[PDB]
Amino acid sequence: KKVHAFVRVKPTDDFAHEMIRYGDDKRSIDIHLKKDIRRGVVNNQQTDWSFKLDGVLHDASQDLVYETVAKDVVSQALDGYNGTIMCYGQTGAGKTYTMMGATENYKHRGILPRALQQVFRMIEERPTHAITVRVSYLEIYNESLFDLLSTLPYVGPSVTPMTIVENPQGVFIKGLSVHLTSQEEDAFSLLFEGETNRIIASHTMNKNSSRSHCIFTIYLEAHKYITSKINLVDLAGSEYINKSLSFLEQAIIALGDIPFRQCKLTHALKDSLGGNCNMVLVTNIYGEAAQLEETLSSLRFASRMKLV
Amino acid sequence: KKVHAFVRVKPTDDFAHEMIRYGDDKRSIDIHLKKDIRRGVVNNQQTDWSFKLDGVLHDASQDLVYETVAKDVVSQALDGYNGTIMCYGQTGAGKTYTMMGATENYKHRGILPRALQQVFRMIEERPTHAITVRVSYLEIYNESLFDLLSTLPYVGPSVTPMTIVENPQGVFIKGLSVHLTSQEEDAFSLLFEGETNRIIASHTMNKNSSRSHCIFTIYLEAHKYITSKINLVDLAGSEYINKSLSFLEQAIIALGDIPFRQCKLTHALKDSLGGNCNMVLVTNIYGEAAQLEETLSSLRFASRMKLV
Amino acid sequence: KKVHAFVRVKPTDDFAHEMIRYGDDKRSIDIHLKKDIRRGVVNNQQTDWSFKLDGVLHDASQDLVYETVAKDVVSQALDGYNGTIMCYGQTGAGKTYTMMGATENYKHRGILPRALQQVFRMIEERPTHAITVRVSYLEIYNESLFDLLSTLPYVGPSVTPMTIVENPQGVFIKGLSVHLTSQEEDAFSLLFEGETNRIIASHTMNKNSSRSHCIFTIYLEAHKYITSKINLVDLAGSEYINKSLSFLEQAIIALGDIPFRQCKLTHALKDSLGGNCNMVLVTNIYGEAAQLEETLSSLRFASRMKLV
Ligand SMILES: Nc1ncnc2c1ncn2[C@@H]1O[C@H](COP(=O)(O)OP(=O)(O)O)[C@@H](O)[C@H]1O
Ligand SMILES: Nc1ncnc2c1ncn2[C@@H]1O[C@H](COP(=O)(O)OP(=O)(O)O)[C@@H](O)[C@H]1O
Ligand SMILES: Nc1ncnc2c1ncn2[C@@H]1O[C@H](COP(=O)(O)OP(=O)(O)O)[C@@H](O)[C@H]1O
Ligand SMILES: [Cl-]
Ligand SMILES: [Cl-]
Ligand SMILES: [Cl-]
Ligand SMILES: [Mg+2]
Ligand SMILES: [Mg+2]
Ligand SMILES: [Mg+2]
Repeated sequence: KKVHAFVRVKPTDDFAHEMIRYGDDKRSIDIHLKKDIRRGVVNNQQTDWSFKLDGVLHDASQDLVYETVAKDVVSQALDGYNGTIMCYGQTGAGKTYTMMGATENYKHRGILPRALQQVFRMIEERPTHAITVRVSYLEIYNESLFDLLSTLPYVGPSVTPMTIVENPQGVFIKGLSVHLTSQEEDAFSLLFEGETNRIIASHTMNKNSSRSHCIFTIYLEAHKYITSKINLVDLAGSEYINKSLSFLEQAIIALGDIPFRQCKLTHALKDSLGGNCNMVLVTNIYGEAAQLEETLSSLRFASRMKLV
Repeated sequence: KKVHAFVRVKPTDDFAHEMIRYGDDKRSIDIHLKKDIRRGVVNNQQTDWSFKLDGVLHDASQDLVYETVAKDVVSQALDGYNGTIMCYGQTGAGKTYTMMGATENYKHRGILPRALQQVFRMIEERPTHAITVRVSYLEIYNESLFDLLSTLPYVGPSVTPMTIVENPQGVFIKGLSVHLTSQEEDAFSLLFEGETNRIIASHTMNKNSSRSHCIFTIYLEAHKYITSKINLVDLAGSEYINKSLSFLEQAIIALGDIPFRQCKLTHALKDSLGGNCNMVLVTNIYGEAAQLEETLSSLRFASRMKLV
Repeated sequence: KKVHAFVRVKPTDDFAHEMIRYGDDKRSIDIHLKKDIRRGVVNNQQTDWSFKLDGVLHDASQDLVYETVAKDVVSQALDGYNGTIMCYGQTGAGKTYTMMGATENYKHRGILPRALQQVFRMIEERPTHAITVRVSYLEIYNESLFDLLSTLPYVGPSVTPMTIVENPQGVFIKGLSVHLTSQEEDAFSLLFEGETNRIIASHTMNKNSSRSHCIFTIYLEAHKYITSKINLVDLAGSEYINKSLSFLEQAIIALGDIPFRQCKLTHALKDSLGGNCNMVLVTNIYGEAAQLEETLSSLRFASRMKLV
């Protein structure tokens, strides 16, 4: 099966025990909101919701998230199948921790570095194959495209103009620099550089990072001549404040039941949505009562993926 | 003299002894087709043709081809004279073997690697000159331009748009990457990379390589301030199936007796045709009877160069 | 104070003692032309002029010029303030010697190499700051833009098209290559490369270098997140032969009392003129009588800066 939707709950000392309930199947989650105090509201409002997804992860290690959501998609990529892993959820819920993780201790590193590590590990198990790895790192902010690995990465589209294009092989970004990474250390160094660059560019350009989408792309070529891309995506916060998410959610509604070019995000991800791609959605949610309404919104989104 | 036309015959256990005859002068070749069996045809059809070119090479070593067709043109380049060496002929006749040669034993390497070797050797004989070498590698396929040394060389013009341009110094390719090669090993590595890339791109883009033109360019700068280019060209098979050859043949007809921009090939080679260039044509022909008609077509083309 | 104007007199065995007089204040210079021999002219013509600038340097060492005109502006740059140092004056007066200096002995090196040296020295005094240095090198000639560090730097705008652009951060040059310099040796090597390239490009493109403007840009990023540029400018000779200077002089007249886009120079330097920049003008003048008229023209220009 090509599309998966998971939920990762953020750990908390103050878990909403009464309001958040995990199914025995480890795939279900039920939300029980507190009844409204207003007499007109309390007897007209739905307070209970049930959701069945591909997996629900709470108090899950980084190692376990990777094994569960990511490992297979990265495996299929060396065989020529495009894979996208996307983190979605409100600001603070755990998207960047899930995708990047701790930048200063191995055990707590996230999906993206483990993906790079797995690619190069896998290349060792295929000694008769000439496997070549390339990377790019793109930020989308307010309908503008930024190259996190460009030669002057703290200045905008005026200097480094980029345009999403399409060909028989998929969707690429004209102007977005593509870097050959011979070994995992080359790929790790570039991930570090682009992350440093992202931070500098947010300060330099007065961007709110909660509103940006970041897409790290691994381009694979192995020769049987095969090519693929793995897209590792940290989305803008879903609390819609960030318009482009609405086109992404609209797209996913359409696929379940599309103007891809209407939005940079949906255009960049066209090949990840319509058909020829292993899509994994990781839905980051708070475990606390005060965020339950945004949590339900995220879970309703997560729940659209089974119909795609 | 600025224009030379040679013929190289491909070696064969089944040579067409009755039908292919080499002149004593080592410059002539005569073709004697078999008479048609049809009564209306046999007494109205020309079966004998004679051709005089600058040299006819049969059962010739790689070392001898280089010394004969290429060596002088590469010499003149360090002195500031542009040089083009072009292989022409039907698919299977020996264009790629003549231009690239054996990629896995020194003795049988072709023109292109020997040219790179000669350039850097010559730089050693000129110790008071600061000589700088740069390279590019371009494939032309079906009126599209591809950079064999680009950062993502298995995707097309959509990502890496290129445009042939002209200035007081000649014709160049905007968007085509140009690589400084400090030593012969840097140039050899890039030739290897672009060749690997060509193969991957043919599989990835479903190109038939018999239909593509490939142009390796050596840009020389030596300081008396001098610049030159050496263009080493492996043309599309001449069996016209490949349209662009017809504009090249038309061009050469015109020069002997021009809309350069009508065709990418003729535009890219504008400076190699009209005037200020040492042009060497190497015409690759089969030695076998079954290919004699295409052989004659190639020799008629080869024979247009003496009038240029 | 943001704008400074200095004068550097070129040393001479034949100094114009009667006609050139230095004020005690080391900031003033007076010019006394020789009376015209024509009866109608001599009693209607001004022969005496006085000028007060920020400093007048005669028989000044390279070390002293740097300390006086440049040192502070380079200091302010690490703190986030943009700085431009510009050499102006007639061909032969000392612009290139002041800005580049002797390329073959340390003591006599000019402003530009000392600036690069000071930047990297200063980075050592700031061990808790991550400071990143980038460079570009641009020649402006006859309204065309050239990249002195491009991949084929002896061919023009046809291959390497560049466009001056503007954003909330200032004015940059789309298409102009930007090079990360990790250490002073990387920056020194690129300065050497671009200078070699400039010379080759002047011969190759038949440029008169007295008519070109050259702008070496140091891009600084330090993290408090700060960015700046230092622009080190060697202008075209002011003997106007070179049109673009007239728009620069017009601009400076306007600021003292603007169509920046009318001229590549003024557009490239927009951020150096209107407001947010530490501008230092170094006015190179001959010490000899035969050049006194061009000297006065330069000093009248130098004198416009105090009103900016
Ligand atoms: N599973 C988790 N375990 C421990 N800490 C987490 C986890 N998920 C998120 N956090 C922490 O919560 C904070 C917010 O997480 P982050 O990934 O930055 O949210 P988002 O990217 O969705 O805005 C971070 O300081 C991070 O350390
Ligand atoms: N002079 C030669 N000596 C030995 N083998 C040759 C020679 N010319 C061509 N060949 C062989 O013939 C085949 C076709 O040659 P190739 O150069 O690929 O043709 P083209 O490029 O014109 O299609 C190759 O396998 C090559 O090894
Ligand atoms: N202060 C100085 N001390 C010694 N020589 C100088 C000085 N200024 C200029 N020169 C010399 O004068 C010549 C012209 O100077 P240059 O800097 O090339 O002029 P410009 O760049 O203004 O045309 C050079 O040969 C240079 O060595
Ligand atoms: Cl963990
Ligand atoms: Cl041989
Ligand atoms: Cl000095
Ligand atoms: Mg985040
Ligand atoms: Mg071939
Ligand atoms: Mg000069």
